Amino acid sequence: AKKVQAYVKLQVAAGMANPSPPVGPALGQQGVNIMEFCKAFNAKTDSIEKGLPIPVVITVYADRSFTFVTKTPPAAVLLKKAAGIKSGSGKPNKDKVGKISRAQLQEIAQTKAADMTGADIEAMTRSIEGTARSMGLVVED
Amino acid sequence: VTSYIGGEGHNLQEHSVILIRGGRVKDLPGVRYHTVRGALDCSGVKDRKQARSKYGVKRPKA
Amino acid sequence: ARTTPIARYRNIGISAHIDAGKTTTTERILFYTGVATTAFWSGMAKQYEPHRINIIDTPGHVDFTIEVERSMRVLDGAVMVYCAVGGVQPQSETVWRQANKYKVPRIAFVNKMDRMGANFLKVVNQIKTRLGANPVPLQLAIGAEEHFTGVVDLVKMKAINWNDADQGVTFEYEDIPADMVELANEWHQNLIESAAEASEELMEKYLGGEELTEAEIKGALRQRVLNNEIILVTCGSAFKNKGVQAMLDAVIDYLPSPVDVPAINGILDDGKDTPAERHASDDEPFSALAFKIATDPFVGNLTFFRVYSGVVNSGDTVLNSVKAARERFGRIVQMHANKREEIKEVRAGDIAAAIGLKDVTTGDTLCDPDAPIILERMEFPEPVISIAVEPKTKADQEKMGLALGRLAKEDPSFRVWTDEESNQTIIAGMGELHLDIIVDRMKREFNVEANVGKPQVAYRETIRQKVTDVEGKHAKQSGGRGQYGHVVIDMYPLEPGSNPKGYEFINDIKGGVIPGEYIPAVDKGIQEQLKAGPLAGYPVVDMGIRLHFGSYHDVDSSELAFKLAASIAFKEGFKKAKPVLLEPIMKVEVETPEENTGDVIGDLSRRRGMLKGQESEVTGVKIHAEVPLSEMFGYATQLRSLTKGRASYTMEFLKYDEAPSNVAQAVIEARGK
Ligand SMILES: Nc1nc2c(ncn2[C@@H]2O[C@H](COP(=O)(O)OP(=O)(O)CP(=O)(O)O)[C@@H](O)[C@H]2O)c(=O)[nH]1
Repeated sequence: AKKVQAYVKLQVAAGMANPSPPVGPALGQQGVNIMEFCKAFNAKTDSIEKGLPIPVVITVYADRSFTFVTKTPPAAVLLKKAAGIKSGSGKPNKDKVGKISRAQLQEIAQTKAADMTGADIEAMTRSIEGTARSMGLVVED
Repeated sequence: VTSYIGGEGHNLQEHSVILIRGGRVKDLPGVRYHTVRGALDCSGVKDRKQARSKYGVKRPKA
Repeated sequence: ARTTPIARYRNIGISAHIDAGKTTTTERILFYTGVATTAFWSGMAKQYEPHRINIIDTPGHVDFTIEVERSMRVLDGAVMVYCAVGGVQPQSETVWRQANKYKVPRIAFVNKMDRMGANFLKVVNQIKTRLGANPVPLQLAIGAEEHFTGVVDLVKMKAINWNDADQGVTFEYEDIPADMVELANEWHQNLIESAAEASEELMEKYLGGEELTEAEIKGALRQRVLNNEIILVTCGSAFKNKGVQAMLDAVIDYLPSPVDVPAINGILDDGKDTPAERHASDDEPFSALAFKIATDPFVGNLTFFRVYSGVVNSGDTVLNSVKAARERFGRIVQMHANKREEIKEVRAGDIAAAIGLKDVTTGDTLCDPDAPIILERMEFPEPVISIAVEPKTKADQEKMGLALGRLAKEDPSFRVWTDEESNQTIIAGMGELHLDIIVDRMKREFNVEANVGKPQVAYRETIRQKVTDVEGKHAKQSGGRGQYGHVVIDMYPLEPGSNPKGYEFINDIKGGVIPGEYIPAVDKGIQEQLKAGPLAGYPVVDMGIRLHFGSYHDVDSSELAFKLAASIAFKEGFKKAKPVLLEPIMKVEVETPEENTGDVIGDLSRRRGMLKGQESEVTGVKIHAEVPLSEMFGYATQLRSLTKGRASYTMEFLKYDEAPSNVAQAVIEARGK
């Protein structure tokens, strides 16, 4: 990685291809290639399941080369994956969207502790509790 | 004067140097002059192989 | 009889970004030589046999880069003029790409070395970094700004000092200034290394430590320029008069003759598109390209043409293969130095003008009737801006058509049509400064008094509410016999563009209440009313009508009586149906540098442009926006202002959306007034 001047964390997908049009955001007042991105991700795509946008960064070095910063499928889209109900954001308190057990996140928190980095696997569970209610979820065992 | 347009579809754009010939149509009172569809702004008219001299079309390809 | 070889001909363009000094450099050329213009050059030291230089001075503005394209295509070599202060400009990159498209072997002249901030080596580095070129300095500037005295010739390793007292007509070779000897030796080695790369034999001599002769250096650098591998860079400044003379020597030494350029490609007029070539020889069949038409007040149409092969005489019926029109050549002159020697022998390589050709346009091939050929065609870009032009009087009306016709003939990138809806004459061009010049010529050369406005937005009409049971009863039983007609219709909106006809008619008549013979007359009565809407008199679109109820009278019922009833029913129903005024929206695409991106959208937002998205490209960003036609006027010059002249937009008609309530209502009121 490098300084936060060649920092945009991005890439909703790899099969939608070009990360320059709407699908892939950013690529503004920065300057870098676009097809020069997904080829290293092509040796990296087939471990991630689709429907799970992974955050990676366009970190450009001082010598024009750029690869990505791998951080695993996160909190938000796994509750659209492991529960089975998508984004719907805005309503945590209006009508019931879905309740999630305690251990349903802990089994994928070991996968998500390679995505989230504060300290630990258990410690990142209460921030999977975060964006779920912003998507509209409720959580109780 | 008021002229008359021959053929069945023209190539006109309202400021076009077109040529006038005699002849009353007997069907529009006040229109006494024909135009020539072979001269100076009206080319060989569409879809015609007979009496080509009238309406100014050249002989077809073969 | 070997007179002046075609290998002594230099057909050259002078090309530069707007405001760089290229015709003043050409006026200097004419002064030194002795004088499209023909000149003769023997070298600054008179070291050469007389060479014929045909100069095309190409426009600096991007609104007239269409003329530059025509020139580049018809020319052999080019002199690219750069400002020593400004360096490579956005407009220079455009001209550079055009010269690359046509593979024109070219050299470089860094002018304006007498101004503040002049830096030769900075411009050399910008040619490398911005244009992706391989610049090889032939010269170094001695001093800069007010201290600019002369140039070092890196081939001869001598300073060139021009005499200020004779406006640079004489010069002396001096020893290199002591402060520049190290820098001159460095760039001389870089020049020799660049010469050695032209062939394995010269590379072996150079690596062997053998000194290359001046003739080998010049021959090697010439070969690579002809291959477009390198660009030779010269410098100098007029007023005190420097560089031009030595740049003209570099034109002789390094730029192509007509025989050094590949044969011109064409197609035989055999109906099979058979490829053919024309070599630069007097013994080949006649072939020429018409590349400029100029309207002259005294002689009429001047058609400028460049002969590639064979010979023609003033007064020779040739064949315009492109337009299949036998065109007898008119009076043909030639700018022999200062005089205009009328030539009855236009040989290969020559540039001349013919008087009074009728059916010749820019890009037409003129050839021998017994050896027909079509030389490659010029693609003309689509116009990027349009304006409405209205004549003040009826005398101006006919005169406007004539004037605009002449301007469209000499300049293909200029288009003129009558808009069928507004009946306005629309003119379109390659930028607004382009259209400004066109309008100036129309209201001066032809002196046609016209108002310049904006293309009228094509306003449409529709309803936003189903209305049922709308009675229309034309019951006129008076004046001899009566005329009875009675229909009941439902009116409803369609989804915009859901029907290619913009109109649906449903016959749901049950019980023969209306004879089947009158139903087409009802539909026709509605369709005539659709042409002139009851709100503001615009065409009505996106509407369905269901005729389901009606009545006739055995003696008084008429076809047109039912058509009158249909119109009544329609006019009453339409007023109840909440009628609205529509609008067109235009899909706009803007290509801009990444740093200029922001400004583009700031203005587009004020122009009600709904930015759909963006496609960051190599130049910068390809922004896409939905912008009303009304707000898409005068954008060419506005964009040129925000982006410092490095942006290009396109626009297409998207769909017939709904005009914002405010906009629609405002126009409805104005139309009613
Ligand atoms: N002091 C000085 N002035 C120069 C020099 N070369 C040109 N000029 C002056 O600059 C101007 C040249 O015209 P300019 O506007 O710069 O070039 P241009 O716009 O590309 C020509 P066009 O209008 O055809 O595109 C003239 O006023 C000329 O006298 C120079 O070397 N030194």
